[PDB]
Amino acid sequence: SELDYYEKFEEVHGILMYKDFVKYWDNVEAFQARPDDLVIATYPKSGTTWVSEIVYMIYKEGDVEKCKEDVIFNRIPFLECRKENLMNGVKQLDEMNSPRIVKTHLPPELLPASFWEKDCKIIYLCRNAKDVAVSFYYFFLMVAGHPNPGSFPEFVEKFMQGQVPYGSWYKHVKSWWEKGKSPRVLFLFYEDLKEDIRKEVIKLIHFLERKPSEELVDRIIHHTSFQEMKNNPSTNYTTLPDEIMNQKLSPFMRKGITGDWKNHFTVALNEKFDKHYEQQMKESTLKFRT
Amino acid sequence: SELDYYEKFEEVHGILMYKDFVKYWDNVEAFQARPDDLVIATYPKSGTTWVSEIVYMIYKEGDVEKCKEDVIFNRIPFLECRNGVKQLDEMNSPRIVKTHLPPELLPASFWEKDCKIIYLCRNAKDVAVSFYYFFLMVAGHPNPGSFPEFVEKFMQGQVPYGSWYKHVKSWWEKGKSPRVLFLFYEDLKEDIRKEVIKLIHFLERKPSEELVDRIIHHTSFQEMKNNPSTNYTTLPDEIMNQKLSPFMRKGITGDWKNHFTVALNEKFDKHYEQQMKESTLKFRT
Ligand SMILES: Nc1ncnc2c1ncn2[C@@H]1O[C@H](COP(=O)(O)O)[C@@H](OP(=O)(O)O)[C@H]1O
Ligand SMILES: Nc1ncnc2c1ncn2[C@@H]1O[C@H](COP(=O)(O)O)[C@@H](OP(=O)(O)O)[C@H]1O
Ligand SMILES: Oc1c(Cl)cc(-c2cc(Cl)c(O)c(Cl)c2)cc1Cl
Ligand SMILES: Oc1c(Cl)cc(-c2cc(Cl)c(O)c(Cl)c2)cc1Cl
Repeated sequence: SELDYYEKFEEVHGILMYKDFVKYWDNVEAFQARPDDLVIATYPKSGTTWVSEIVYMIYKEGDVEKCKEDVIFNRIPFLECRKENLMNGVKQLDEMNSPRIVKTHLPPELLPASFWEKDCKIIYLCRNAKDVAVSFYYFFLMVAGHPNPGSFPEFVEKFMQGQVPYGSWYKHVKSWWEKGKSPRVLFLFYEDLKEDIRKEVIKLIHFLERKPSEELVDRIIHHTSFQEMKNNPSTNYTTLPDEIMNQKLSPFMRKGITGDWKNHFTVALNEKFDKHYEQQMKESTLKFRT
Repeated sequence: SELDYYEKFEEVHGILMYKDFVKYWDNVEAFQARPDDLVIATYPKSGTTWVSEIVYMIYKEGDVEKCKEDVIFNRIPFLECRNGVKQLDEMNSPRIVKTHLPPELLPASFWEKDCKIIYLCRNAKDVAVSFYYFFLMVAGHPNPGSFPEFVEKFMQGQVPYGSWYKHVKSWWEKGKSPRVLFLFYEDLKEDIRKEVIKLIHFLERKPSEELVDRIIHHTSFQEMKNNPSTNYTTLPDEIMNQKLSPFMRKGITGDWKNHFTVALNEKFDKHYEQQMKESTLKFRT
């Protein structure tokens, strides 16, 4: 197992990362942003795809047709993603006409300097740690490039130690929470989108300086609902071959709820996790709902 | 598959039972008890072996050498198992009888002769875990399915010997009588000395520090786990594949926390309340 992780991951700037990405990190380091670039940042499996489609719809005034012109991972390039010449986020962005929407899972400390220098707006989305752990576990099982996660308890231990891609979820959300105090960095919660999607959609429309009409909001709401996105080949990653994403084992649009952790954490693992969580987050005003 | 699951079982008087036992059930119901017979009754996986060895040691005044003259399932016949009835019929008194039968199904002869009975119960969650591994390792059992699936079966009493809830509630009522000693696995775990002394007095034996000392040492989990007379290792893998899961598995209280998800635990507790809130019987998980 530890050997598996050693083969699959490597650190960059002290953060564990997919080895393929690290090989060409210089391209990420020197990435050139544009003033109107919009960054969507998240710790893995926090609802990136969901908010990305909401944002894309807002950019297209809710035109569903314009949102299916290409798959989501081509419409919204994954900044640091690189797999030799098979996948290249920086290349996709470089050739992309503005306004560009950039997806990234990088903690603030690793975001390319250009983005800060150009004062680009950023939307950060987070989700409670327990549900993120469950979602990430299945991701490890379905997606190529990951070591065997082993049992759920084993995987959760590594999660608690930040020994997974992008490092510590705890440090990730806390660092972005600080950046979120800024007006140009909108800090959102997955659970808030679940509880009152209308409120969050209207919040996003205003953040992006667009006009919130009843018709636009309505289109966004049903189009970005879990069931619709799960069936939408543009947003469900099903165009990817099984060797890349084996959705037969687990679909990308898995369950889309808050609280699935209760179906995976044993009572003992939950007790241990909560204790560790409290130590990690006690000194923070950031509060999540499970 | 439900079909494959129940193919291994057959109901007898309302409770699911190992098909082989049922074939000879008339012999069980017609069993002839003796006045000095001692019955050790338990729902499966509640510590039967543990309390059986404690009782045997008391009968043998703590003579460890005597407790190893034969394997436990021969020293203390499993009444309804088949050949328990034969072993008992051919055994000299005083006889110690092991059984997992609810009080309503205990052979009439035992009640008619007013035999002493020791009943041992354990919290439902830990019993479910212990029983789950028993299914995986013991022949005669179908695939228990996933743990959540097995727990569902357990809650519905769709396992050998039926409803744990009805089993413990009925025996609790019988336990009100001074003739039926009602014990808890958790009590043996928390203060074995207290329970051993209680057992010695119940069995009208003279307690001594030596006797108590010997029993406590001899009946510890580690000792019994390594003792071939009590760990069921003499049975071939075909009968009991302990490579999959040993009979003497963990011997603790609370292992349920390592198996029940938060969701399953919540569902189980809700169901538990509906089944037990009217009983004065109180546990500890
Ligand atoms: N429209 C939507 N509504 C709710 N959850 C959604 C969603 N689109 C994606 N998700 C969930 O977001 C997670 C994927 O996150 P990301 O896009 O950051 O990789 C998955 O969580 P689950 O695995 O818990 O179902 C997925 O089901
Ligand atoms: N001396 C001892 N101390 C504690 N637990 C014991 C024990 N001997 C057996 N057990 C436990 O009693 C259970 C078997 O019960 P029975 O004899 O009725 O079939 C097993 O529980 P676990 O599976 O939880 O470990 C087993 O480990
Ligand atoms: O959000 C994502 C994260 Cl964190 C990682 C990958 C991802 C997918 C494949 Cl197939 C890989 O080989 C690697 Cl190294 C990363 C994809 C997405 Cl969409
Ligand atoms: O306590 C026990 C219970 Cl409930 C069942 C068996 C048991 C063991 C085997 Cl190998 C079988 O084929 C059957 Cl049908 C029951 C053994 C013990 Cl010791």
